[PDB]
Amino acid sequence: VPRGSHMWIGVISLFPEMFKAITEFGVTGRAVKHNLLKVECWNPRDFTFDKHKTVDDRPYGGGPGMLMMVQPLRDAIHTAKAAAGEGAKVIYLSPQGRKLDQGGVTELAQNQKLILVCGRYEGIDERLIQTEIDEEWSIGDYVLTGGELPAMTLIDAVARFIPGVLADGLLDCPHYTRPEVLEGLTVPPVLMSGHHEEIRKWRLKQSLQRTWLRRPELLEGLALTDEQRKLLKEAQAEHNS
Amino acid sequence: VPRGSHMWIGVISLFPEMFKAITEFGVTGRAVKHNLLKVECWNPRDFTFDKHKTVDDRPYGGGPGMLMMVQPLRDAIHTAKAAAGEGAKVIYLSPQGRKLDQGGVTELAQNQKLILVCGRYEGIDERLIQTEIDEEWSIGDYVLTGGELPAMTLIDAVARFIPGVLADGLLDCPHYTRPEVLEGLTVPPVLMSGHHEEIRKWRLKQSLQRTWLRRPELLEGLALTDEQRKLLKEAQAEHNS
Ligand SMILES: Nc1ncnc2c1ncn2[C@@H]1O[C@H](CO)[C@@H](O)[C@H]1O
Ligand SMILES: Nc1ncnc2c1ncn2[C@@H]1O[C@H](CO)[C@@H](O)[C@H]1O
Repeated sequence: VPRGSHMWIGVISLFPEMFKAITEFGVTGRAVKHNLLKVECWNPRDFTFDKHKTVDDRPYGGGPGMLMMVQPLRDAIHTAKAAAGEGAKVIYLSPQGRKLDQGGVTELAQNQKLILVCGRYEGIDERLIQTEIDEEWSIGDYVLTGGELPAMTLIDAVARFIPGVLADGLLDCPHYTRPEVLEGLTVPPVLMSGHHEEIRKWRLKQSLQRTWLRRPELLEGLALTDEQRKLLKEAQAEHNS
Repeated sequence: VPRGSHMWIGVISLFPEMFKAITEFGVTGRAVKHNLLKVECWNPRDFTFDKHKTVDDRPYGGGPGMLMMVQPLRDAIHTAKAAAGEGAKVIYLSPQGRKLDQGGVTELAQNQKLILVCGRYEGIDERLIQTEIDEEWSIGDYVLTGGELPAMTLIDAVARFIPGVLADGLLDCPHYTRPEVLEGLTVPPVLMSGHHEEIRKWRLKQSLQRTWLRRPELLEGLALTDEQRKLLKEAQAEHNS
């Protein structure tokens, strides 16, 4: 199985078993079994030395909640970097990071090795971010209970760009399958015509219309081709009239 | 255990076992064990009648990829709705949906029952979205291999708003814990002062500064209090000088 552009992802997490969600199911799972993608985990808890294996600590300045204990976390990260070798970008998932989007995903997919730091509690010591982290990334403007889901969201997204694992700046067009009529709703005839060029145009027009109606801001960031400007103008006219 | 505002989430997915990621670990896992949150899954595969339990189908109009087979998917959804009863908002996760953000999460947390439809392959028939789905939500402007992660991201986010499970429009302030000095980096003295009012102000100022430097757009959507306008002006002056 062509492993040309395989990708290696190191993960620091208090709950390594969560990653089975992507390593044991669907396309990512097959990607892993086929060695196109490799996810390796290290758990801070294994780096503790106290009897109760404490992985959290109190924050200076008081306040609700806890933080990840520095020592065990720091040791796990160092161990991960040693295993990844040179040329491994370390990422910390958090809401204060760069907001992930398609463009950001493709950039991340350029890396052959990545180490993802998943925090729990209120996060991690600001100083570790300065001394151990290369970049902070957020999957969205919302707060989660841990960095695992965000980490898995990032892995899943980049995995699609790995050759062998498997829009145009616009939203997807509507998709249809059997049956021809579903609760009175029929499949658009053009899709049944077999006319590939018309089908291409119809789908592109739908994407433009749909993007225009639901996410107009996305259109400003685009430099439309003459064909796209025409199809868009058409959809808007049909929508107005 | 006060189950006052418990929440019920129905899930339609070809990979129910993925949800263990949130039902068996951390705060969401404890929330589930304590009955504050209940996640119930239905798998389309169980609703197939052919020998090979086929859950995908070809899209009309040709094109790469497949779609979820309508019949098994439709049947699972109907079964889920019957179990949820009246007053259950059905959500389909997809990039064409409303982009999730803190505000959207709080709105979703108002619901006592939710049914999340997770697609695989290229998604689901456009017509099912019109006849079975109430709202489409996206966790971000990036494409994933399935709706499970997005579904779990949504559940995790709303779960935090359920009383008993556990920012200000601004990014979080930096957090610190032991030790006082880490690789030459010392904890900001104010945090060690014990002066709660100064600590409050210092954190608020950091959030304003941090939000201003990393995500200035987030500030335009805010109507700052006099205190916040003062602290922000201060941070910008200190940053300039
Ligand atoms: N939207 C998000 N994107 C990335 N990481 C997040 C997000 N929300 C919370 N986290 C991380 O989960 C942990 C607990 O909040 C912290 O490490 C925090 O940075
Ligand atoms: N960013 C996203 N948010 C929500 N659902 C998504 C996202 N990306 C892909 N999906 C869903 O995963 C499945 C395969 O793309 C489809 O149901 C699709 O809508």
